[PDB]
Amino acid sequence: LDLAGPLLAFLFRGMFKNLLKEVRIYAQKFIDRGKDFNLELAIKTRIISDGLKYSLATGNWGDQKKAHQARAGVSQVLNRLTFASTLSHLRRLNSPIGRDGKLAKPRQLHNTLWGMVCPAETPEGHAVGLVKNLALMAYISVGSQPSPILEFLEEWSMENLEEISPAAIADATKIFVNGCWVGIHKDPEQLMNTL
Amino acid sequence: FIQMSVQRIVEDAPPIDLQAPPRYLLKFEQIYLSKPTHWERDGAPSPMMPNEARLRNLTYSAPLYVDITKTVIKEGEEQLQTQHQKTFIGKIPIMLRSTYCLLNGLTDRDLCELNECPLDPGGYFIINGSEKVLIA
Amino acid sequence: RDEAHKREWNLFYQKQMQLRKGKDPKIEEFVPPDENCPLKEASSRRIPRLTVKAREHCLRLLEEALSSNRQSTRTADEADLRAKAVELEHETFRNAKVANLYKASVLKKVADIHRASKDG
DNA sequence: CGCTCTGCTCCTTCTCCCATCCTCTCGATATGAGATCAACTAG
RNA sequence: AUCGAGAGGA
DNA sequence: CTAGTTGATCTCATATCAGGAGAAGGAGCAGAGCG
Repeated sequence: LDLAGPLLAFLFRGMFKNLLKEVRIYAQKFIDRGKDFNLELAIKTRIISDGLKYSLATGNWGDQKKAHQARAGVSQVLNRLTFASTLSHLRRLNSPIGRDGKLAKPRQLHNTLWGMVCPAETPEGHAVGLVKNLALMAYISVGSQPSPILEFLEEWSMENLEEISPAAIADATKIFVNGCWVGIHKDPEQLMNTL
Repeated sequence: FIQMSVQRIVEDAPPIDLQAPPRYLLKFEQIYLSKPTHWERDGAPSPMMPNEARLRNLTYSAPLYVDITKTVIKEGEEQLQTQHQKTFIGKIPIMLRSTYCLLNGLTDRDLCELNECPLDPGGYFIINGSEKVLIA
Repeated sequence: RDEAHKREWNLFYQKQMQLRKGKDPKIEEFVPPDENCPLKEASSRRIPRLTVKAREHCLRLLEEALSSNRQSTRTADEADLRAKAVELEHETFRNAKVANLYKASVLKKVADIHRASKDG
């Protein structure tokens, strides 16, 4: 689930790259003549300011020029009909599948929603099953660096992938950290207990 | 996003080297963030309260600054490294009741003094006076 | 699809057979049966690549099977043995149309007669 | 037996379509000089 | 006013 | 007749992934049929 953080990070990465590009162009058109340049005039703060403002104001997550390409419906206007409406709106989840599709599978209530997503709250119209709401005690992780975990695993009896020979993989336990196969272990039970 | 993602994005950006001979570096190193504020035409730095942003149709945003180092090398590897501190690069809309909102850690009495509802949960932005919520 | 693959497979097959077959078919002339042959229609060439001598050997096996059946059941007449064996061989030739199938049918008949003899 | 004439299936392209009606909010989206002509505007 | 978007109603 | 005034009009000049379905074309092979 991409919350406000990652979405704004995507937008800001794009905007900062554009800002650097504009600074590059402005500096080039000055250094082509030998004369120095003032980076104060090379920085278009409007780039970041207006990009973030536009994306939050219209809900089109992307550049204003590629509005047709951008996904819409992000950044909706907060509902204030009643307090429960506001609370529900602040805990809303969206599947970008596309309401036009007629396959029932993505709209079905999967078993794994237990305790994570409310099984009752969902719009009854064209978006049934695609717009969801968090269960009361559900939480979404913000992420953390795996470096301490990798250091501990190395300190433990885990063997790096380059060192071990391929013959030792068969009976050992592969260890994945954030999808990276980082080594193997011979005593998975004790390792799980320790972790 | 404010604590880590912005700085990580800025640092991950490759420095730009330009050729016309003289060469430039233009490296960004660290970022600063102020609290939401409004400047009138006189330039007095007043704090923008969320209710004022709602009523005057303002954007509740904070200015973002970054330190920039510029170096120039022409001949004989002479280093002209110069630094521009607190360079303004844009404004970041601030989510209400977050760590960097003016309402952070205010008592119910303080919130009512600001014409804010204590029961208001926050978690949204004010863009041109309009309350905006990001859908996961 | 499957029809396209069936024709392509056939194209792959015939050329391999040609590679595995002689430029010209060394036709081994059909051996004419001896006048003492007790095989009905011994001069027929209905079943390709089948020799009269093979039919004689099969009839000999049938004779042995019939002898076993007789000695187990104590059959009285002997001329019936030869006539019955010849009739069985002729029936097998009339039914089958390929050498291997003919031999398999004859062996099946031999097994049937052996089982009947075992039964008594 | 070379060469042509279909013709047969098959893969590729491409173009079309995807209920009705209704409410609301919200964001974005020059100027004059000279020439020509024609109507006067009178002599 | 136009366009688009979104949220809704039956 | 016959020159002078009055308006309109044109030119020119000045900077700086979780569609699908069907119909039309072309492709390559396969064979038939006749010189």
